[PDB]
Amino acid sequence: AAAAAAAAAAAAAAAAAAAAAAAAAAAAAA
Amino acid sequence: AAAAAAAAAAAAAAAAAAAAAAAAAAAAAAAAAAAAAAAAAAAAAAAAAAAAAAAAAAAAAAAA
Amino acid sequence: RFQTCRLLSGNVWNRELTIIQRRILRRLRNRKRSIKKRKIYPKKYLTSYIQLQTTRKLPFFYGDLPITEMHRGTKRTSYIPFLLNLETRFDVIPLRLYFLETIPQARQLISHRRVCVNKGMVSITHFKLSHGDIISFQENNAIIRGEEIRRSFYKEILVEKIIGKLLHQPLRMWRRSKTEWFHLLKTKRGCRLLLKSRFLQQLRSSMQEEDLERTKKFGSEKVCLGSSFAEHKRMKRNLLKSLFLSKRRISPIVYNSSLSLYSNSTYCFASPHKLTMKRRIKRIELPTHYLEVNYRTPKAVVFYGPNIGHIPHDIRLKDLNLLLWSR
Amino acid sequence: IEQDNRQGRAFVDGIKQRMMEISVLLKQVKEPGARGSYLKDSEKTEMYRLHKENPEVYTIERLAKDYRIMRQRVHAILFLKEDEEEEERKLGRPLDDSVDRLLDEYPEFFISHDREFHVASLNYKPDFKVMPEGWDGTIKDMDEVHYEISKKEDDMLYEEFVRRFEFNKMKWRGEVMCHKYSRRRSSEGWKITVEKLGAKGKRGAGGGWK
Amino acid sequence: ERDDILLEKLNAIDKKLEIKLSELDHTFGKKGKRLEEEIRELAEDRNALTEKKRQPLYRKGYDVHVIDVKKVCKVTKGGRVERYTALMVCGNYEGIIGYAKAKAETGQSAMQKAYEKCFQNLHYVERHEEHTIAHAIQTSYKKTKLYLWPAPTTTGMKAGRVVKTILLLAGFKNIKSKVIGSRNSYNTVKAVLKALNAVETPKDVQEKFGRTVVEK
Repeated sequence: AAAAAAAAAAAAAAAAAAAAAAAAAAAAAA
Repeated sequence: AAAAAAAAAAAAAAAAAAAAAAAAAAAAAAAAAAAAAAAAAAAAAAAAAAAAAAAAAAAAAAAA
Repeated sequence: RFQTCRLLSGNVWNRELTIIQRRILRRLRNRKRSIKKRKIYPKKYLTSYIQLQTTRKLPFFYGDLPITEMHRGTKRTSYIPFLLNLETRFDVIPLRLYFLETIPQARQLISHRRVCVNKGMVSITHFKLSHGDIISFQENNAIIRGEEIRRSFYKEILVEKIIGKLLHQPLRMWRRSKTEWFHLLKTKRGCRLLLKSRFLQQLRSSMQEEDLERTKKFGSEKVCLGSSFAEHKRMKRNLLKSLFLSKRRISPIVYNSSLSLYSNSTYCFASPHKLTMKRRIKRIELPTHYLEVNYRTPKAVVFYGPNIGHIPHDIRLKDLNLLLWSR
Repeated sequence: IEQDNRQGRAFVDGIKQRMMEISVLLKQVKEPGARGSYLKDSEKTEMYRLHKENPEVYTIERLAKDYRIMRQRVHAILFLKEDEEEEERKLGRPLDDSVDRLLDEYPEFFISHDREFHVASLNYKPDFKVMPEGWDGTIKDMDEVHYEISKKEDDMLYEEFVRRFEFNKMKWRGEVMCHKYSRRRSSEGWKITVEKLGAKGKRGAGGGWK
Repeated sequence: ERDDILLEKLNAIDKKLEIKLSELDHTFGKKGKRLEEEIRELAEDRNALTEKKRQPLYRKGYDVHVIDVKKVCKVTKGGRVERYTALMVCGNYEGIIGYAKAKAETGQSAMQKAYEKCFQNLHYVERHEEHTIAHAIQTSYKKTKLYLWPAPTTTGMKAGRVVKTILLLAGFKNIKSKVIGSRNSYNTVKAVLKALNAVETPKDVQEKFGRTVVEK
């Protein structure tokens, strides 16, 4: 279970990273 | 949008509204009693409530 | 005059832009102001072009005096007669900075009417006054311009702004009639207080948010981060060490809460300014390097002189870094 | 159980949206050397009350450091609310306060100063002075020598505005126009050592006074 | 993405190295049956490898400073040849000032053909207090001479045009300067460069003992 939570932390954090990365990729248009 | 006469009459109403947009005086306080006092109190409270409710109604009808 | 805006390739604050003026400004502003200012790189003395544009913006701002001549009167370049005339020229600067149109509305006022200073009429129209000067209308001025400043502070800071920011994007010929209706509502001195107490609370919350936006612009989040440097590391410590303690050595809901609040920590302290905004309305920048008025009846004694970074420039910091070479 | 303590404090941080806003105000205060408020005029009539009742304890130091304003600003607050009350009496219970009633914080910037002289120095002329190898001394700080000159200016500022506002107050009841009577002569001047003076009065000699 | 495409181009060029090394190291024997592939894949290597040094033209190899321009019309006389020369100056208001000079066949084309080279050969100037220069200094090019005197914070830029549009977007605000001798353009450029690079700020003058105070 705790290994599921460790990979869950990896999951959510890489998710947030990629989301904000694309956010900046879009904000660079304007 | 609207039509030519629509905007033109709207400007007419705007002019006749800005002429009066000084501190207009239709708030009359002649209520001299406990009873007439409370009566005019309630009348004015409902008046202001309904004015500003028509206001937010216009707000919704425009947010449309 | 609007023709001057057309010349300046933009908007010199003509009042009551009629419909074809709306059209022509959209055309000129977008097409021309873009094409010239967007991507040209001309040898066409862009420095001197900018110079013309700014030295032409400023005179209408202060009515009609020639400001190249002000430059020339001294042997300096600039910024001194600027800080000076703005310390006061006494009708065009202060009367507008508080409540008027700097133009020959706020002029000729000192010519014929009175605004007695320290109860003393000073009818010269170019006075310089600082450090302890009481600015007061006459009473027969008051009995009208109290109402005028009220209808200003509301019809032109509440009504116009509120028909703005909303009701707006599809049709303006519609904000027209909405202004008619809200005029009928502002006719009412009870509606005044009810509006003081109305849902404008919501709009002020949203404004706080948008100021927070324009704040995060340049590192508000970075200083929030540095100021709460531990706390996020403390959350990470919670997570990782309670991991290497409870298991792999309530655990599931420890991971639930730790994940939620930690990811939310990182989100809120690293959201980088999704602006994408439609437009931007402008605030009225009241002077509190000068002292306020008894707004009831004008009694607005000054208390100090002005700075250079808090002035209503219709020009960005650039081109005024070419005029006023200041930090 | 340490773990749930942790989750409580992590929730504490998670609900700390406000820290963004205290940082907002403190960086704004950083910006011009000023303070991010309006005083909202409740504080201004409040401080007029405070000082009017207590012109014994509430100095223009206590008051103006309470509300973090400019001293002479505070002074004019006093004067204006005072005569506004005097004319409240006059014009009866009708009191305007209309535009003052505005306490929504969108339509206003009103940046007010708490410190003074933080935008830029009096100058920055590039000039230097070299100290030898064995300087055996300690350098001074630039932010530190700043605000000493600001304090000089600040004291001179208080003095001068006090004097000017004072004479304007004493001027609230005087004569600047085409009428006087003009029979005193204000005996004066020594032009080497003139720290003494006198006057004359009307057709009587007077003297030695003032 | 930058490193992605860089190493990607490297994958292209590495398959190039592989196959062309193989073919080269086969020198021995019949000729055509390897030279066909030789020409094909080498042409491919050209198309790909030159795109690296292509990149600097528009997106990167292009910062967000601002640029300004000069231009004249040189000549050759084979018939009545005419061409165009042009100069550019990049600056970022913090002081990184650089420039470049290149030629082309028509104005906007020359402006362009420098618009992507001004961003190389950069020299970094040290603007003392964000508004002005560290001291007074004379500095001369071949036959254009230059004099730099600071000013206290409120005068403003007192300079010409070719020198103003450099001290402006270097980040200075209160310099007074006198250029004398030749009233040429491309010598005032590179004169300003040979000058501003000559100023030795107190950080420099701590080339020996002594902390040089500022007079407070």
